[PDB]
Parts: sequence; C-alpha cells; structure tokens
Amino acid sequence: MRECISIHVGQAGVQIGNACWELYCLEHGIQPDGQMPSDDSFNTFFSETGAGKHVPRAVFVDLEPTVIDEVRTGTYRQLFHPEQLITGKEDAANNYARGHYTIGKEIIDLVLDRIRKLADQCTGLQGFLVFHSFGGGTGSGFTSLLMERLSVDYGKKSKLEFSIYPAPQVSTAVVEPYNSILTTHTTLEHSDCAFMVDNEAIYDICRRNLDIERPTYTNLNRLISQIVSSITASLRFDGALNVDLTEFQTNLVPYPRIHFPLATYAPVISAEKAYHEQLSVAEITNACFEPANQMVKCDPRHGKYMACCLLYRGDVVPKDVNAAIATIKTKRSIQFVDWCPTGFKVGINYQPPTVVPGGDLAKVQRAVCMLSNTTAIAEAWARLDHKFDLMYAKRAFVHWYVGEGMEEGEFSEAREDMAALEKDYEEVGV
Amino acid sequence: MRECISIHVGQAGVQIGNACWELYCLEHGIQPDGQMPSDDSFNTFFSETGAGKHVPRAVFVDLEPTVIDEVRTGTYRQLFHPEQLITGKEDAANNYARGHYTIGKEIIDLVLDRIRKLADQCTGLQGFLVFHSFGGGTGSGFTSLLMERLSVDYGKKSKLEFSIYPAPQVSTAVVEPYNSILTTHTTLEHSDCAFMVDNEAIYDICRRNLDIERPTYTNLNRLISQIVSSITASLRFDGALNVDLTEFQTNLVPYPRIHFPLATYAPVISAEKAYHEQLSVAEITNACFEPANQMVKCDPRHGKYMACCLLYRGDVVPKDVNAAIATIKTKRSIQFVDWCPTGFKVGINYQPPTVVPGGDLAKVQRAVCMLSNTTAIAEAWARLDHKFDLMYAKRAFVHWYVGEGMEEGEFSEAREDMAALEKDYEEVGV
Amino acid sequence: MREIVHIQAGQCGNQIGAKFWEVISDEHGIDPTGSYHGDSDLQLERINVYYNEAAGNKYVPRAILVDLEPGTMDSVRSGPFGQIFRPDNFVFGQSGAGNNWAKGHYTEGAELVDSVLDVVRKESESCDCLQGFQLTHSLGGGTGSGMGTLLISKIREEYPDRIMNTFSVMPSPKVSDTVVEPYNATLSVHQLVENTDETYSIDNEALYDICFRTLKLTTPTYGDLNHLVSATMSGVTTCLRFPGQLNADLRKLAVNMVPFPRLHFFMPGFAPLTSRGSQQYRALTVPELTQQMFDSKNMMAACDPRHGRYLTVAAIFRGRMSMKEVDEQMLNVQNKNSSYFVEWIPNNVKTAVCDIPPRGLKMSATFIGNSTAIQELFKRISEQFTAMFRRKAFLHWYTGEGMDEMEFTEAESNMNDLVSEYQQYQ
Amino acid sequence: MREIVHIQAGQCGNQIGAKFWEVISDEHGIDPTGSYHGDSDLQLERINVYYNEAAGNKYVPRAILVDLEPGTMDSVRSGPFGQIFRPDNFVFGQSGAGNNWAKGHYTEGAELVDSVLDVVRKESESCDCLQGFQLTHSLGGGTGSGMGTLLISKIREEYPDRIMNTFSVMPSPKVSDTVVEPYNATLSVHQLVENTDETYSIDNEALYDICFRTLKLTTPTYGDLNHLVSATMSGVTTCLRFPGQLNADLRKLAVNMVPFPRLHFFMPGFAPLTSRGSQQYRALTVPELTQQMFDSKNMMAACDPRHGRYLTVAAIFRGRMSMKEVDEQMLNVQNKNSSYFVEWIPNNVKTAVCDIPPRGLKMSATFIGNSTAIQELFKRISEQFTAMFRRKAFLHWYTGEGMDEMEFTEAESNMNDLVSEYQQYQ
Ligand SMILES: CC(=O)O[C@H]1C(=O)[C@@]2(C)[C@H]([C@H](OC(=O)c3ccccc3)[C@]3(O)C[C@H](OC(=O)[C@H](O)[C@@H](NC(=O)c4ccccc4)c4ccccc4)C(C)=C1C3(C)C)[C@]1(OC(C)=O)CO[C@@H]1C[C@@H]2O
Ligand SMILES: CC(=O)O[C@H]1C(=O)[C@@]2(C)[C@H]([C@H](OC(=O)c3ccccc3)[C@]3(O)C[C@H](OC(=O)[C@H](O)[C@@H](NC(=O)c4ccccc4)c4ccccc4)C(C)=C1C3(C)C)[C@]1(OC(C)=O)CO[C@@H]1C[C@@H]2O
Ligand SMILES: Nc1nc2c(ncn2[C@@H]2O[C@H](COP(=O)(O)OP(=O)(O)OP(=O)(O)O)[C@@H](O)[C@H]2O)c(=O)[nH]1
Ligand SMILES: Nc1nc2c(ncn2[C@@H]2O[C@H](COP(=O)(O)OP(=O)(O)OP(=O)(O)O)[C@@H](O)[C@H]2O)c(=O)[nH]1
Ligand SMILES: Nc1nc2c(ncn2[C@@H]2O[C@H](COP(=O)(O)OP(=O)(O)O)[C@@H](O)[C@H]2O)c(=O)[nH]1
Ligand SMILES: Nc1nc2c(ncn2[C@@H]2O[C@H](COP(=O)(O)OP(=O)(O)O)[C@@H](O)[C@H]2O)c(=O)[nH]1
Ligand SMILES: [Mg+2]
Ligand SMILES: [Mg+2]
Repeated sequence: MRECISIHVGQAGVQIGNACWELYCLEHGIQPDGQMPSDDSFNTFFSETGAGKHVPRAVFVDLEPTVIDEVRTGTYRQLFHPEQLITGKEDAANNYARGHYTIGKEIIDLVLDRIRKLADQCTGLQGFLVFHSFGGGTGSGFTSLLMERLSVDYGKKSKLEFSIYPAPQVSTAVVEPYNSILTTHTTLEHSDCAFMVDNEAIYDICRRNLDIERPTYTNLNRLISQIVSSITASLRFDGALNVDLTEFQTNLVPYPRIHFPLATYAPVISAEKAYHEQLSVAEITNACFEPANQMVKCDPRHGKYMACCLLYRGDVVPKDVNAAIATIKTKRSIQFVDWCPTGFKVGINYQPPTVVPGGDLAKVQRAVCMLSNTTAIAEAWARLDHKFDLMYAKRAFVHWYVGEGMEEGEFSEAREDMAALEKDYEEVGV
Repeated sequence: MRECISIHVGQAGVQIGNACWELYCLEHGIQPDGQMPSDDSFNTFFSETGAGKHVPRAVFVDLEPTVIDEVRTGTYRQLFHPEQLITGKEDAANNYARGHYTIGKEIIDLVLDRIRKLADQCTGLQGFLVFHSFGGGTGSGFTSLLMERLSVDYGKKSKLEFSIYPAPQVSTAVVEPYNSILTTHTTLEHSDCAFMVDNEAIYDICRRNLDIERPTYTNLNRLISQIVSSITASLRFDGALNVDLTEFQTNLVPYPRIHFPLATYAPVISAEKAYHEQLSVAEITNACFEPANQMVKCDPRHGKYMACCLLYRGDVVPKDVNAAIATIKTKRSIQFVDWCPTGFKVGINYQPPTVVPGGDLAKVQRAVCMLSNTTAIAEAWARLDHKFDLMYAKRAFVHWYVGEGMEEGEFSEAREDMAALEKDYEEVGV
Repeated sequence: MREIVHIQAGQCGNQIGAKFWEVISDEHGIDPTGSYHGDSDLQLERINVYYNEAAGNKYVPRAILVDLEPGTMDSVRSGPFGQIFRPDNFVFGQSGAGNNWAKGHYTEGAELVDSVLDVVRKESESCDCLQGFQLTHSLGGGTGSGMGTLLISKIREEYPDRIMNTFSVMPSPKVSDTVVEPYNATLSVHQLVENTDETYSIDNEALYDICFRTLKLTTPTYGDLNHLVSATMSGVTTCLRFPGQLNADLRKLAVNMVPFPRLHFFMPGFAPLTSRGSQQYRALTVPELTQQMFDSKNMMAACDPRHGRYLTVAAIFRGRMSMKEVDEQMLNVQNKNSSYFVEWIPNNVKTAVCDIPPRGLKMSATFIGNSTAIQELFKRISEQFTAMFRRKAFLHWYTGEGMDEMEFTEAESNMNDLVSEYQQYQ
Repeated sequence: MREIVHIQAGQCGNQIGAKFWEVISDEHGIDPTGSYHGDSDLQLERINVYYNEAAGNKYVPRAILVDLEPGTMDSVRSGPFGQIFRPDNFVFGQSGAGNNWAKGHYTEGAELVDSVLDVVRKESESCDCLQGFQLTHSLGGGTGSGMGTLLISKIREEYPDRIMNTFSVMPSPKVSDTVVEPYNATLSVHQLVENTDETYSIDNEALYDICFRTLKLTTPTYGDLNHLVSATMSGVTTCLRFPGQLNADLRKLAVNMVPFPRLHFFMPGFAPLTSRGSQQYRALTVPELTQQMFDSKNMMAACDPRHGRYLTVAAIFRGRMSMKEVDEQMLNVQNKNSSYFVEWIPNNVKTAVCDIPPRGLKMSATFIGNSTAIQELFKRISEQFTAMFRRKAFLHWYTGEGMDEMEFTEAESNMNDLVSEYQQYQ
C-alpha cells in the first residue's frame, strides 16, 4: 500500500539519494544499520523483513564503481540490500550515447530486473521517484534507456522525475548542452511530472538565506531531499488535507505535455536568523513567490502561473492558508493565466520538517513546499538551446556520439522536439 | 518402520555421502562418534545399539581404497560400522567394463552381504537411496552390477537414485559419454526414480545465489545432500501434509519409464542477502520455476511439465502454498501437459532446513525442494548422445572396454536404448 | 576496475616514468620493497589501477620498460624504487638507437617490439577491465620517438577502443642536446596525430622556466624536471584512484577536451608551485590556486597561451573545497579572459574535484589546456626541420636504415596539416 | 595397495632415477638413511607404493638398478641417497654396452637379464597388489635402449595385465653426444610401440630450452635436467600416493589418454616453473599454472604442439584449489585453442586434483600431452637413420653381435608405421 520505488542514476542522482535516504531514515526513526527502536508510516519507502530490519525501496545505478562503492563502504553499507546497489565496469564519459546505446546495454537488463524484484513486494505501487543529472552521460543516457523500458513495463504508474539541470553560467562540462537536449524526449514522452532544479539557483539561495558563503554539494542535496520528503509527506503521515501522488498531478498539469513545474521550499533559513523573525504561514507563503527562492534561474514575473500546489507541513491551519493565498491573489505582480480562476491546490500535513543534525537549515514549526506550473520556465530552455546551437553549428563534439552508435540526425530531432516544447509553454500563456 | 538403506558408490557417491551423513548427524543431533546427548525420528537413517550409539543405515563402496580410507580416518571414523565401508585393491579406471565385468565382479557378493545385514535390521524398509557418478567406472559399472542384483533380491522395494550426470561443457574425463550411455539400461530397467544432477548447473547456482566465485566439490555436495534431507524429511518428521516415499512416486511418475524428474531447492542464499530478501512462501515457490535454479543445464521452457512435487519444510501454511501455486498456474511461460490438469503434489513438513555450521548456505525459516517431471530433460540426453556419436563413429576408446570383457555390440545396444528413452519423453509432451 | 597499462621508452621516458612510480607509490602508501605501509583504506581500495597483487601482499607495478641499451635499465633497477618492478618486464636491446628515429622504428626496435608486445599482452589480459595505455617518452632522440611510436601503432591496432594517453617530452630551440632532434620529432608527431586519444606536450624549456621563475631553484636537475612532469601524470588519473564530488575518467576528459578528432595535443600544468622559502606566506585557497593555474608561467610547454585561444581547459582539483567556489572561479576566469577562449564553445572549462589532496598538500589542481597556441611548438620544429631537410643534411643515417626521403616530405606535410587545423580555429 | 616396481637402465636411466628417489623421499619424508622423519600421516599412509617396510621402521625403495658397467652403480651407491637402495637390487655386468643396441639386447645384457628378472620377481612377489612397472632409460646409447627394451619384453611376457609405464630420454639433432644415436633409438622404438602401455618421450634439447628460456640458469648441468624429469615422474603417480578431489590411477590416465592402442607416446610438462630471481612477483594460481602448462616452451620434447593437434591432454593438479576454476580453465584452453585439439573427441582434457602440493609450493600441475606433433620426433630420428643406413655405415658393430641387416630394415619400417598413425589423425 502506498509504495514508491526510488531510482538514483549516475553521480548526482546517487548523491541526492545519499541525502534523501539520510533524511528518510531520521524522519521515520530508522537507524543507519536498518533497525528501528521503540505503525505503517515508513512503508512508502521501507520494506520490513521478518527479522525486524527495514530495507529501502530503492535502486542505485552507476556505470562506474566509485560513488556506489562509497555507499557500500560508508555508514549506510548495512542499510541497503547489496544487490540493489548496481555498478557497471566503465564510465559513461559525459557522453549520452555511452549511457544509452553502448555501456547501458551491459547493465540495463539487471537494473530493470532488480526494479521488478522490488515491485513484486509492493501492494499498490503508487509511482516512481527518478533522480538524475541532465548533464551527465549516465544521468541523460541511462535514465532515458531505463524510462523507455519502465514506460512499457509499468505504463499506468506515475513516474515523477527530479533533474539537476544546466545553469545560465555555472557548468562542469563542455558537452552539458548536448546531453540535456538529447534528454528532452525522455521527459516529454516517458515522464509524468518533471522537477527541474539548478545548481546556480541553490548556490544563491544558500548565500542569501543560509548565510553559508561557499557551499559544497552536500548542502544542495539537503535542500533537494527536503522537497521530496515534503512531496511524499501526505503519502507517509496524517494531515488536514492530504494530497495523493495522482491528485497532485490533476492540479499541477493542465495539458498532457505541460508537466514541468518549478519547485521551491520555505523557510530556507539559518538557525541564527530564525530567532529574529516569526515565520508565520503568511510569511512563508509570500516567500514562495520571490524570484530569490526559485530553484531554477528564471524570473516568474516574466511568465504567468498556470497552477500552484502549496504543500504545507507542520503547525499550519486552513484559516491561515486561505488568508495567505488571498493576499497572493491581491498582488498584481503574481499573474495567473485567464483560464485558471482557482489557481491554487492546497495540501496540509501535521508532520514538521525533520532536521538533519549535521545540516545548515533551522528547526522550524512549519514549512511549505510550493510546486508551481508557470510559463517562465521556458527561459531556462531558451538559455540551453542557445548553448546547443553554437556547438551544433560547428558539429563541435559530435564524433564522440556518432562514434558510440548514435545517429547524427538525433541531434536535429532533439533540438526540434525541444523547440516544440518551448512553443507549447509560450502558446498556453495567452 | 520407515527405514532407508543409503548406498554410496565410487568417489562422487562417497563424497556426497560424506556430506549427507554430515547433515543427518546435525539434523538428528548425533555426535560424529555416533552418540546422542539430551522420539525415533533418527530411525529412518540410524540403527540404535544398546550402548546408546546410533549407527548409520549406509553402505560405502569404492573399487579403490583412497576415498574410503579417508572416511576411515577423518571425523566420521567412529560413526560407521567398519565392515560397511567396503574397498577393493584396484581402481576401475573410468572404464565401465572394469566396474561391471572384471573388478567389481569380486567385491559384489560382499556388498550384498552388508545390504542383507542392514535390511534384516529394518521392519518395513521404505526403499534404497543410491548415490553415484554417471561418468565414473565404479559409478556406472559397479552401480549397474549392484542394481541388477538388488532388483532380483528386493524386487518390490523402491530404488531412488541420485546421479551426478555429464554437463554441456564441464567434463573431467574423455570417456564420460561412454560410461553414461552404458548406464542408461540401469536407470531404465532397475531404478524407480532417478534424480539427475549436473556439476555445471550447481557451479552457476553457487556463483549467482551464494556469491562464492570459485567453489570446490564440498560446496556442491552440501547442496546435493540438502535435497535428499528434504525428500526424506516426511519420513523423519511431523508435518501438515507428510509424503510417503511411494506417495511421492505415484504423483511424480505418469508412465513406467518416465521417472527422470529434475530437482531444485529454494532459497539457495548467503548470509549477505538472507537478511534483506523477504523469503516469503510466494518467492521461494517462484524461484523453483526459474531456469537459473535448475540443477541440470536444460531450460524448462523448452519442455512441458508433467508433474511437480513441491516439498516444503519449516514455517509454512497450506493457505500460502495454494495461493502460491495459483500464481504458477496463471503464468503462461510455465506450461503443463494437457493430460495433467491437477499438476501439483504438495508436501508440508514442520522441520526447518538444518545448516551445516561450516557452510555457505544461510539459516532461513523456510525451504522448498521442488522435484519435477518435465519433457525438457531430454535435451540433457540429446547433448550427451551427440558426444557419444562422435567417438563411437571412430571406435575412439573402445579397445579398453572390449579388452576387459565387454561385448562391442553393447555400445550400439546402449545408444539404441537411450534413443528409445529420448523418444518416450518427446512422445508424451503432445 | 579501470586498469591502466603503463609503458616507458628511451632514457627520458624511463626517467619521467621511474620518478612517477616514486610519486604514485607515496600516494598509495607502498614501500620500495612492494609492501603496503600506508595510512588509509582509500589508498588501497584502488591500488589495482596501477598495480597487481602478488603473494605475501607485495604490490607489483603494471609497468613495462623498453630501451635499446641496457644502461637505463641498470639506472632504473639500481635506483631508489628500482626493486619494485617485475624483473621479467625489463625488455631491452644491446645496441643503442644512435639518436636515429629509423633505428627505433625499422631496425633495432622492429626486432625488439615483438618481445615488448607479448609482455604488454600478458599484463593487459591479466587485467579485469583495462581502460587504457599510459606511455612516457621523448620526441627528440631515437628510442622514445621511433620505437615508442612503433609501439603506439602496434598497441592501437590490437586495442582500438581503449584510451591511448601519451606524455611526450619534445624539442625546443633554446634547450637542446641533439643535432637531429627536428627530424626525429617531425617523423614522430606524424604517428601521434593519427593514433593517440590524448598527447600531453611537455618541454624542457618550460620545465626550466618553472624551476627558475616559480620554484627559484638555483641548480635544477633532470630529477627536478621529472618531478614536475610526474605530478601532472599523478593528477589526470586521480579521479579513477580516489573518491570525489565530481569524478572524471581519462575518457570523460577526452569527450570534453577534444572537439575535433586530431586536436588532442594538450599542455599540462600544476598548482600550487612555490619556493620552499615562500610557502609560509601564501594561501593555497581555490582563487590563488586558480590565478597560478591559468598563468602563462605555470604551463609545461613554452607556448604562451596569450598567443592563441583555449578550445577546452580541464581543471582537476584535489582536496576539501566548495563546488560554488570552484564553479565561481572557473566562470570568472573565462569571462574576465574571454579574448583567450574560443567563442563558438559556450563554456570552455571542464571541472573535476577529488576528495583526497596529494600527501603534504591541503589542495592541488592539475591543469590541462587545449590551446591553439600549441601551433607554435609544431611550427618551430617544422622550421628547424625545413632548414636541415632543404639541403638533405644527416639523411644518410636515416636512408641507411632503408627509410625514404619521401617519408620526410610526408611527415612534414602532415606536421603543417596539424599546424593548419589549430590555426583554423584561431 | 597399488605398489609400483621401478627399474633404472644405463647411465641416463640410473641418473634420472637416482634423482627421482631423492624427490619422492623428500615428499614421503624419508631420510638418506632410509628412516622416516616426515611431518604428516599422509606421507606414511602410501609409503608402500614405492618402498618396502624393513626392521626398525627403515624404508627400502623398490628400485631395481641395471647397468652393464660398475661405474654408474659406484656413482649412485656413493651419491646423495645411494645408501637407501637394497645391495641385492644393484644388478650389473663388467664390460659395457659400447653404445651398441645389439650388445644390450643380444650379448652383454642377454647374459645379465636372467639375474635382473629374478630380482624383479622378488620385489613383485613382496607386493600386496602390484599396479605396474615404472622404467627409466634413454633411447640413445646401448644399455638403456637395448637392454631396457629386452627387459620390457621379458616383464611384459610375465606380467601382461599390469601397467608398463616408461620414461624415455631420446635423441634430437642439436643436442647429441653419439654418432650411432639414430640406429639405437630406431631399434628401441620398435619395442616400445608394441609392449609399453605409456611411454613419456623426453628430450635433452627441450630440457635445455626450459633451463635457458624459463628458469634463466646460466650453466644447466645434467643434474638440473634430471630434476625437471623427476618432477613429472613424481607428478603422474601422485593420485595413488595422496588423497584428492579427483583421483586418477596410472590406468585411469591410460583409458582416457590412449584412444587407439599404439598412440601412447606422451610428452610431459610441469608448472609452476619460474626464474629463480623472479618468484616474489608471480601470483601462483590456476590460470597462471594453465598459461604456463599449455605453452609450447614448457613441454619436455622438441615438438612444438602448434605443428599438430592433441588427442588427449591430462592435467594432474596438486594443491587446495576450486573444481569450478580447474574445470573453467581446462574448458577455456580447448575452446580458445580449438584448432590444436582433434574435433572427433568432444572433450580432449582429463583433469585430476590432489589435496597435497609438492613441498614448498602452494599448487603444482603435471602435464601429459598426447599429440600428433610427436610425429616430428620420430621423423627426424628416421631421416638421420636413413642417411647413414643407405651407405650401411657402422653396421659391422651390430652385425658383429649376430644382428641382421633385415632387423634395421624392419625397425625403420615399424618407425614409419608409427609416424603414419599419428599423421593419420592430423
Ligand atoms: C612543508 C611543505 O609545505 O612542504 C611542501 C613544499 O614546501 C612545496 C614547496 C612543494 C615541494 O616541492 C619541491 O621541492 C619540488 C622540487 C622540484 C620539482 C617539484 C617540486 C616538496 O618537496 C614536495 C611535497 O609534495 C609531496 O610530498 C606531494 O605528495 C607530491 N609528491 C612528492 O613530491 C614526492 C616526493 C618524494 C617521493 C614521493 C613523492 C605529489 C605531487 C603531485 C601528485 C602526487 C604527489 C610538499 C607538499 C612539500 C615539499 C616536501 C617541500 C611543491 O611541490 C608540491 C608538489 O607541492 C613545490 O611547490 C609546491 C608547494 C609546496 O609548498
Ligand atoms: C622460496 C621458493 O619459492 O622456493 C622455490 C623456488 O624459488 C622455485 C624457483 C623452484 C626451485 O627450483 C629450482 O631451483 C630448480 C632448478 C632446476 C630444475 C628444477 C628446479 C627450488 O630449488 C625447488 C623447490 O621445490 C621443491 O622443493 C619441490 O617440492 C620439488 N622438489 C625439489 O625440488 C627437491 C629438491 C631437493 C631435494 C629433493 C627435492 C618437487 C617437484 C615436483 C614433485 C615433487 C617435488 C622450491 C619450492 C623452491 C626452490 C627451493 C628455490 C622451482 O622448482 C619447483 C619444483 O618449484 C623452479 O621453478 C619453480 C618455482 C619456485 O618458486
Ligand atoms: N546538487 C548536486 N549537483 C551534482 C552533484 N553531483 C553532480 N552534480 C551535477 O551533475 C552535473 C553533471 O552530471 P554528472 O555528475 O557528470 O552526471 P553523471 O551521470 O555521473 O555523468 P557520467 O559520469 O557521464 O555518467 C553537474 O552539472 C553537477 O553540478 C551533487 O551531489 N549535488
Ligand atoms: N559434485 C561432485 N561431483 C564429483 C565429486 N567427485 C567426483 N565428481 C564427479 O565425478 C565425475 C566422474 O566420475 P568419477 O569421480 O571418476 O567416478 P568414480 O566412480 O570414482 O570413477 P572410477 O575412478 O573410475 O571408479 C566427474 O564428472 C566429477 O565432476 C564430488 O565430490 N562432488
Ligand atoms: N625531463 C627529462 N628530459 C630528459 C632526460 N634525459 C634526457 N632528456 C632530454 O630530452 C631528450 C631525450 O632524448 P633520449 O631520451 O635521450 O632519446 P632516446 O634515449 O633515444 O629515446 C634529451 O635530448 C634531453 O634533452 C630526463 O631524465 N628527464
Ligand atoms: N638427462 C640426462 N641425460 C643424460 C645423462 N647422462 C647421459 N645423458 C644423455 O643421454 C644419452 C644417454 O645415453 P647413455 O645413458 O650414456 O647410454 P647407456 O649408458 O648405454 O644406456 C647420452 O648421450 C647423453 O646425451 C644424465 O645424467 N641425464
Ligand atoms: Mg557519471
Ligand atoms: Mg572411482
């Protein structure tokens, strides 16, 4: 009942996983060895063996051994089933075609089988939670090989997808635009709700709200994990207005292809700041409509809102929430589309946000995660297809992709399909 | 009441015996000196003398001294009666005709005298358990000499036979195809249920399920003994649905010559994984229908099932078993014959599988041994009679067999009789 | 798990190699005896990248040593780490290359290469999963230039899909010890442009400039030059030997570094580099580590990158550091220096970050630049070559080995084709 | 319990024999005095296979020592282990064989064989169950070639069903010490093809090739050659002296190794063999033992197996090892080398595995090849014989012993019949 299989692909997905599973163990009170000292609240994420050991409903996949061998050696080595951690022989080299066509074939039929040996333990599997990098070779190419299989083997089941997406200026690779554009078929055809996130936006959120001058990835992953906990909290706990994983989508997604919401969390705040402000429902609701808190570097004021899911958790009351979203409807800078007169889906859940004890983020009685479908996100696509255009006009790295079994025409067919999505998000704003 | 005489022949049968008697001693709580510290559960396998010493109902036979002199010197030197460990001077040289006509001709009337002195201590002897190699000279030739005698001396009594059979690729001898084909008269005419087992299939089970990268024969024999403990468990213990040794045959054997079932065991599992798998009755039932767990390298999907005996042991309930076999009947890849609408014989026994303390195979609440009559096994015969045909077309080693008193025409008469068995298993699938 | 096979050719290749084996053995915590003596499980968890296990827990380097004289084998084997190598992996001739490429490629190394290749086969098939070949040599003289490129050709034909990664010390005008260096180098670069997946171009003039104007060494030896080379050799494989925030295999470098197939001639560098009398006064922090790393003085080929544009740079950082600070600095560099990067690539910098800095450093960066300025190294060699070849000088020593004058015309033709392809994007 | 009777003939047979008795006395832990001094019960359990028990728990080896000269008896009796043998079992003449087969077979040894054979009876009647005869000799010269094959004929007629198993050092052109070597061997091979159940063909050219190209010995003696032979003699009987996962008697070898009655001219080998200065760098394990064992440089006859196909190979392993790993490697060899095995046999490799490896190594493998490449050993002797015999050279030394010219014609006829039967299955 209410299970979610969680798939963590390549270094970014595995390292966000290593923060998600750090959080879910604390929030359910599971030890890092998988035991539980002293109710079904853990069941969405944890299978229970007869011995009294909890086991996570997850798969970690990397085509190179290094990051998953860290998990198999660090403090979580006792938690996972030693076959649900899957390592290939050779790296995908930031090349989509190694992930999808050449190295992915040597491990996909093992990955998909271990996913099936998790599904046979569920009773009403609610959906999939797929975590990856858009810029990676495994991140783009292996996720796109895996989603194509999952979308024929589990066609009804909703596939939610958490993507670290290329930034305006911050980048780690030269070929990040190629891998991202080649991924756009995956998200359009074989995904049901795709949460784009940006490293440069979280780096700025960390600088302004957390007072941390120079963050690592472990800081970012303790913000991305906090969103997925807050999405799943209605699946795991009691609330005044619990939201199902399918109910969420019926309010977020206005049209079949328009399933790329922004996400944001409030209050992101340092423990030193959190004493000197009161953090009421109205304050944390207004914080979600600041450009300063969006986790993709695009401005929501250059768009129109189609729908917002305000998923509150902790000590919040429907009085306060209605009184808050009445002020958001009053502000003329926050503009909805003419065809969504309701605008807001509200969720309210009684479980406060857990604090990771080694984290930068305050204890707070309340949080909200706002997940928001808006026309503005098309600018994050207009940035990256302008990076693609400069390189494909030269064929600047194309021999590495053609050399590993890809058709050269797939680059044109992917830039074409992205232009049809960037068209669709401009078309519905009117 | 409910005795079995276990006859262990050649090196393979004696070394499987040294694992069988290692297990039975642990399972009944008998010390390796035959004493029992502190119900008649042991009575099937052990005679009890007035000193409080339990002596096994076993005969060990080899035409050479080396392997039984090791049994006479190791930890079990005090278990066995010294004259039921039987040895000759001269090795059978992987030559059937030395085992049958020339060397075993001398030891046979001493082997029978021990079997007579064991049967005269039984009261309602249930049958014989005969352990051997198909590829050996003692394994093929001496077992076929002995069975011809036991089938006139004890004509009513059920003769169950456990055979290590030649593999698709793994082989230890050049003449393994000759000895195996010459044995096919023994199993057809002088046996009642013959369990073929393959070294290469267990080597692959060890690699995939125990995760031992490089196993010895001690690892194989500890799986082969575990199946016979599970066949005999209903003779030895209390259960919900105990199965008699002839009740077993009345459900396994559809036709007089169609008595070559496959065997498999589940869960084969290591201590690394047994604490993370559920090992529910549904999973360990389904594991028996995987090609991955069959102990002969043939694919059951290239056959049809005639009958299955699912012999469960440990903590199981008839609710769970009926609910499990209902899913097996639902799966279109597991195909029964049109003339067996019932298909399944179920046994359920309350005694869990005993761990050998030195072993790789983990402690578990449940096991099933599935013993299964299927048309697929004819491919393991089609492999080996194609090895025979290449050598007999040249008469490639025939002078060693003709030189030791065999008729040359017995090779044609054995390849002929094998083709009539391989015909019978193809004929009944329709 | 991503094994490497490492090969040393001639005096220079065996000297930069036998110094590298002292560096990566100090990283992995291996005694000169071959015994493990390190601190950390992270030192041992990837020792299979460069070593084989042997009985008694002795570790043997997966190195093959090649020469046409015994005297460099005697110099490596009698050296500080000389005991650590497998005695049966020393493969040698008994008369030198004479500083002649054609002796290396056609006569004295053509005899020997079959006894190299069967040792390379023994070590490569004994690997679990080979990633590539790491070959150290020089382009001057005859053993490294002519036998090493024969050996690249033979290994390339047998392992077509594995990374061929070469570290190539090569001629420059103001620091030279051979008359026939331009001939040997021109005949050798003709093999590297076709066969290698990466070649790291290294210069004794630039390695002396680091020693004089950065380290302030009064009398830098070849042992001090070999220490600068081997730091960048340890640097680029770090991400398959140790964990990190961003992992980059040698192939993950190649896909990002090499836009068009033949433009794989890189220029390495290292940070920090200080005098031992100024390490007390400097911060090793990522901004200071970056301002050094992009300095025209820090790079190990004499080509000033300000005489061209980078196609790609890779900065492989090591140590506990912020990804914001690393991503900030690799942005600030290519925006404030935008006239020195090609403007048809939207980001020219690859980054990688390992969690384990070199022993005795809190941070390190290894730099790889694919600058068009490297046209100057191939140009000046081609201009030295042209002057000797226009009058056929010294060619009886090469044509005596049965080489054609047509092969000199064709090698310098292919050299100018390499110069033209770098100049095209400038 | 499967006793063996061992017989030594001429200088070579007594020298490979007197070294063999030092090797198996080290295995069984027997002192040069004949007293037992070993570690283990397994050493004593089968000591009857090669020794007789005598008073005071002294062990006396079941050798018969045969020569036509006293000087090799004097050299054995005075040697490292000479005092071990029974004084009555030294059976000898005074005037030698003159390197003449016909002196061995018709004159000097025909006188002596009545005094040999009646000692072979005293040892065979002291046996509980004799399995066979293990005869060491050479096919060059006159004592081993001509008296040893007289003695094979006499023991074969008296014991027709016991294993006759011979270790036969035999001529080759590049390592030769006798003018009439081709004659003596051709007259002797004519007896071996009819009477023996197994003959292990050994060559001084191949035993010197192991000493130079594997062991790297600078000056290999006959004592070093005798050590390589006697390692494979200890090897093939191991499975009746020690326990194992797969036991193979000399008869269990013969049934698997000899497809057609006369094709029993085997070719032995041994592993691991390592250069003395290199052992610490080598991993002792089943796939390295395999890659040595199945390579053309390791076999103890001059025949390169790449000039034929194997009929059967037996690999008798010793040590604690996996049956999956043994069965995997003996599969991988004959599938990856399938052009070198006959394709009318569906598996060409016999395996055996003993639990007790030789003293001082963790594992070992004795290799026995049967291959159509053994045609080359019989061919080159037959063509050296032919080139002398067309001009009747040296025949007055043989016809002086009353031998016919017809016996030379009939021996070389039977030699070409043995060459033709191996070449038939090529
Ligand atoms: C107290 C202190 O700070 O000591 C430093 C030091 O003073 C300086 C000057 C060191 C020092 O470097 C040199 O003296 C040197 C001389 C000629 C050529 C190259 C280097 C040092 O010797 C070098 C040494 O580096 C290492 O030990 C690294 O692990 C290095 N390996 C070796 O140098 C090595 C030496 C002997 C045997 C085996 C290895 C390494 C480099 C890259 C990748 C892996 C390992 C270090 C930190 C120092 C001293 C000791 C003074 C410097 O080198 C490095 C690589 O850090 C030179 O400029 C840097 C900055 C350092 O501050
Ligand atoms: C520390 C160490 O590794 O010692 C080894 C050794 O260095 C090497 C080089 C040994 C050594 O072998 C030789 O030197 C040699 C020289 C000429 C001809 C044959 C051998 C060794 O002497 C030989 C000796 O082997 C034995 O003792 C065997 O049990 C052997 N018996 C004898 O050699 C022997 C010697 C004196 C008296 C009686 C017996 C044997 C072989 C087959 C069957 C039964 C017994 C061993 C392990 C070693 C040394 C001591 C260096 C090697 O031999 C063996 C049989 O292992 C040669 O290649 C192997 C690999 C070994 O590593
Ligand atoms: N927030 C965050 N971003 C990460 C993390 N790890 C990697 N990234 C991002 O991942 C993007 C590039 O993808 P890769 O890390 O190379 O993805 P990959 O699947 O491992 O790629 P391959 O090595 O080719 O298989 C970069 O833009 C990084 O900023 C992490 O732990 N947290
Ligand atoms: N699983 C297993 N297989 C064994 C064992 N011992 C031998 N075998 C198999 O036995 C088969 C060959 O038969 P032999 O071992 O030679 O049988 P044998 O009766 O002793 O033959 P003879 O020596 O001629 O008397 C091979 O295919 C081996 O894989 C053992 O302990 N376990
Ligand atoms: N860095 C470095 N350069 C060297 C070394 N030895 C020689 N060189 C230089 O680089 C060139 C190498 O050529 P060399 O290796 O002698 O030719 P080879 O032996 O025929 O391959 C020489 O002319 C020297 O200038 C050394 O130990 N280190
Ligand atoms: N391996 C080995 N070969 C020997 C030895 N002594 C001689 N040989 C060689 O093999 C041949 C043996 O012939 P030999 O035994 O002298 O003839 P015989 O005494 O008449 O039987 C000689 O020509 C030598 O080349 C020895 O100790 N060991
Ligand atoms: Mg990756
Ligand atoms: Mg046997």
